[PDB]
Amino acid sequence: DRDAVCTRSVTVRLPGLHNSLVKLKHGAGVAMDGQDVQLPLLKGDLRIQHTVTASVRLSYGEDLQMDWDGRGRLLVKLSPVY
Amino acid sequence: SGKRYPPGTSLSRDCNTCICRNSQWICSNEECPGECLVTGQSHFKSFDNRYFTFSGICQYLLARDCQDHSFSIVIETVQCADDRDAVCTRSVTVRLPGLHNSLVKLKHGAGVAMDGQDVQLPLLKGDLRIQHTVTASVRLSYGEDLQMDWDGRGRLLVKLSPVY
Amino acid sequence: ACLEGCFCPPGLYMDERGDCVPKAQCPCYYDGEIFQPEDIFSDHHTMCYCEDGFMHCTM
Amino acid sequence: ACLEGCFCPPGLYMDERGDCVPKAQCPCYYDGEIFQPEDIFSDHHTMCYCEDGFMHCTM
Repeated sequence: DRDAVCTRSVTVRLPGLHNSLVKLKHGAGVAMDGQDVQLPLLKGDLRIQHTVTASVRLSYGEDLQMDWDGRGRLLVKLSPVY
Repeated sequence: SGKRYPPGTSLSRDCNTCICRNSQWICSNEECPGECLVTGQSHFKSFDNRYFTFSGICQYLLARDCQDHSFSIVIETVQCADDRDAVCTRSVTVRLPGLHNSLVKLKHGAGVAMDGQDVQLPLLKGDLRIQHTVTASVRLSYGEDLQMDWDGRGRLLVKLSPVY
Repeated sequence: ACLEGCFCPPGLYMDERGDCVPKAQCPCYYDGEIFQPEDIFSDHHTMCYCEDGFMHCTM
Repeated sequence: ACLEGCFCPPGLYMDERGDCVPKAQCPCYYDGEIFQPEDIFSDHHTMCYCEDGFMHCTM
């Protein structure tokens, strides 16, 4: 159908660290700067680990969350600082 | 090896071939890749097919490209039992000046860590490929002239092509 | 080479979760992305799906 | 929170291979390194082992 448009992937961009580029992949996969990456991913600020082992969760600092963009159920958590 | 072969036959070593002619095997002398092996507690093998043991506990230099600096490998060794004569490998560090001057670390699991970051397998970067082999053992592959083997419980191997 | 280890019979292919499975539900890894075995999937301009482990894209 | 999903009973803890296991053979992840459940392990100066999922280091 033409009236069926779902999400494939989402790209996140952190100018605060390297001006890197994170990509959330239609699996539970993530790719930083083209590189596929194991979970957990403790870098300084952002933590990327599974939740139920079927869903990814980014956590940049304390003022940001994400949710699995595998089959396209993206969520966010923006604290009131924004 | 105590068994006969008719003339004209061409038995082959892993390195090259040899052919029976007038009771005399003719052979090439063309080079073939060498292997430095670590295993057991502290049992080493050289490229030149030497064996020995050195139960030292420090960050020793296993291997290195020494006329240029394409790479460098660094074992890290640890005592590995109650006995003092039990020194096994924990981890090995690899360093590629050719890409970012990065720093790869092979971890006592099947884990790898690039520059402090844990990483999923496969790891296709431009040159180096790091993927499991049996899903219980890691294999690095820098270009075509280099391999590695799992340093989980400490059975490190290498493959250096004759360019080195 | 002809290596030594834990395989499972040729009808079964290895899944990520330690089981190995027939190729029916064997997902696709297009762009790396782990597509479920039935995933219809397309921009305006491309047209792509995961059949059996292979990802059939078109334009 | 009190989340919803696939767990296994409290005697069993989750292993990497999709099974969950009691804590006896539950490996250690010291420095990330996946130590088998019985791994005696030490420099000259430190002294470390994996007991049950925890890595007991000393000096």
